[PDB]
Amino acid sequence: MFKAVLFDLDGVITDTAEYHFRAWKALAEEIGINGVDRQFNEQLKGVSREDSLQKILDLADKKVSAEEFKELAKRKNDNYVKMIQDVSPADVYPGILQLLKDLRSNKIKIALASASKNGPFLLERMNLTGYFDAIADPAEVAASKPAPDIFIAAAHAVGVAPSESIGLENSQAGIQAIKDSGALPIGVGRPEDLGDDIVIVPDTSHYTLEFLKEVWLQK
Ligand SMILES: O=P(O)(O)O[C@@H]1O[C@H](CO)[C@@H](O)[C@H](O)[C@H]1O
Ligand code: NA
Repeated sequence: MFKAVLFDLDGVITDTAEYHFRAWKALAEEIGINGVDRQFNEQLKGVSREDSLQKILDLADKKVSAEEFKELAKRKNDNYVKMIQDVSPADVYPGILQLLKDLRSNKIKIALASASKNGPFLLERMNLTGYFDAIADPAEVAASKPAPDIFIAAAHAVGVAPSESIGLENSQAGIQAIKDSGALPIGVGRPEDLGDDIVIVPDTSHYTLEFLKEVWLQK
């Protein structure tokens, strides 16, 4: 049986990927870059703040100073942080609270493997901190998603091998990170976005302990 579940946050625990998209699109349009639509935004899911900004600046082969890069990342983060102040337990996605309670009852470890520095604040907003055995700090890894380091760190933080873990993701970069860690990925979203080669569910209500156990058995 698996011994840990390694959760991404945005698009898995709650709909904060929507707010990252809206904030990055507003920033891009302020500097004259119009290509951040929903399709392009699939490349901005899962990756660090700095890698997200650089992908946007690439779109128009745009060159800003080092000082302006720092200011733009800060502007977008300050906006996003204002948008999430009213997030509450009512915003936890269907099935997720029940899954956390069932994993804990069965002595299965729970860890966060998010590249977002806003992860701890959001788990507090949703009254979920007490369910998590560890939060992997994204600033402590040498290489961010799609590198596997953050999933390896999350498993190690709860005393379990990546090969004895499941990872839950809504991002292209994060599915690749799980694959290269040795853990088993289960995605949530559209196969048109995330691929036809791994197990994908259409919404989070499908993330039951009973479904996870069957996927493990059949891997
Ligand atoms: O700005 P933080 O909240 O630190 O990082 C965020 O991380 C998200 C999840 O990978 C990503 O989709 C965002 O573009 C990025 O700004
Ligand atoms: Na709270």
